[PDB]
Amino acid sequence: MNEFTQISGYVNAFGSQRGSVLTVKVENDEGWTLVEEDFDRADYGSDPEFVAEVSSYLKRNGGIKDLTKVLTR
Repeated sequence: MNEFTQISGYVNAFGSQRGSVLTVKVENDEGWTLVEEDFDRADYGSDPEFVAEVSSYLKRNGGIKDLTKVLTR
């Protein structure tokens, strides 16, 4: 059911979907998932909210946009 899929436009972030709720993780160049979050759409009031908040969260948590930066805040 759950299947991590690499997110287009991030260093190595994967969004594994699991029945409405999405697992949005961020991996470094080291292949290590630096942080990982799960977001169920029942938390939000809209899908756009969700997709915005979701990819923006992993972004703010470790997801570097297409550029791949080994930084780690």
